[PDB]
Amino acid sequence: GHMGNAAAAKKGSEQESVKEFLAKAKEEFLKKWESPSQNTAQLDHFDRIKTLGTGSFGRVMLVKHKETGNHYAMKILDKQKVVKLKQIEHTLNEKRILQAVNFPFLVKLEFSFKDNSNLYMVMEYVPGGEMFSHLRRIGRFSEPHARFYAAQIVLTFEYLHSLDLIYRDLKPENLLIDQQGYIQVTDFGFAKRVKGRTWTLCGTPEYLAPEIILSKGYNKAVDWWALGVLIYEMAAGYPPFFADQPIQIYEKIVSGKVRFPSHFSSDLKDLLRNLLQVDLTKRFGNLKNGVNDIKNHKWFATTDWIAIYQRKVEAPFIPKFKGPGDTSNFDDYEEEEIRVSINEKCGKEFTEF
Amino acid sequence: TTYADFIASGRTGRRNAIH
Ligand SMILES: CCCN(CC[NH3+])S(=O)(=O)c1cccc2cnccc12
Repeated sequence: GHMGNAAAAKKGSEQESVKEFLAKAKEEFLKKWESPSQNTAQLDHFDRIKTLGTGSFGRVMLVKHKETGNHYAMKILDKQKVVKLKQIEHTLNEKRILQAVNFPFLVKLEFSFKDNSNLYMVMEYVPGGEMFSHLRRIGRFSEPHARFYAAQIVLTFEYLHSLDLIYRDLKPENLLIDQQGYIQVTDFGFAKRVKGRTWTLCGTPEYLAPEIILSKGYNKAVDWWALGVLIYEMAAGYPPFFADQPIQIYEKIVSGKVRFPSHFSSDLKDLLRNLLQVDLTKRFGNLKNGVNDIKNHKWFATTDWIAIYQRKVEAPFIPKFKGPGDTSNFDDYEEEEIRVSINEKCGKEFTEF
Repeated sequence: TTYADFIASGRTGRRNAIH
């Protein structure tokens, strides 16, 4: 066989230990999911420093905690805008997930609170910026570099899927790099708890699995498709399916055809053909052997999964970091003051926040 | 080249979700 006795026993034992870790992690998540924390700080505890990113809901600001001096990333959501944008459920869901999960590559919600106008989620500040920026700058990552990041996503999805969470929002724009060079996942508005199927059209065109495009009921395998797209983009510098307009992207996605740069290793192409598999009965991560088909693939043969989880692997790239509060890895944005109305807006909608 | 096609697509910047 492919493994002698020692290697097979070691792998079996490792896979059983994963099961044991995940069963405990589910116990812990379900406790926090049923009894969420709330109202653990307030706005005048923080000085606002700089906008790190903006979206249709509001924005994320670098803030400094006045007493501790600690920097954080504060997501500010305009309640009236959230309601107009039809995002009440997503917003409440994101906060509920963030307060309940616990994994080294998932951003930690340190405080949350609300006032008459806005919702606030105060997260650890991840100073390295988006993977997207580094990928476009460097061009493409080497296969060892791409693999170091990919392994973290595999483990994070293994974790999330054990909690019946489908992630659905994977792309380099949504992965931050921390001071040690490891990945942080921050966005959970599109994540959903579901043990079976779900049907919402959501995601980013380049990263959509065919069964989403085709308006099918779908499951957590769409995350493994998205991992395939991410690994391809990290290693190529561009995604596997692109075009001028989304409709053309979708035609390519559903076609069952993918082409690879000549510099891709055969091991990499083999993994990507099994992740970017239009046929759900054949897609890695969706088979009887589950995530083990991915973790045990030749392209990951040099990956020490436990060492990645323990953050004991030396990162291939450490972002520049001039000190706490350094924002140089983030873009510059127009700074709009934040107002709280004298009149509470949208109170009932957000009582759970 | 494929890279040139990627540049030509106009989708080299940050990509929005369907939302
Ligand atoms: C409206 C974009 C917000 N961003 C997410 C990009 N998908 S973000 O500003 O990058 C950001 C979000 C959440 C936590 C963060 C922690 N540390 C630094 C930035 C952080």
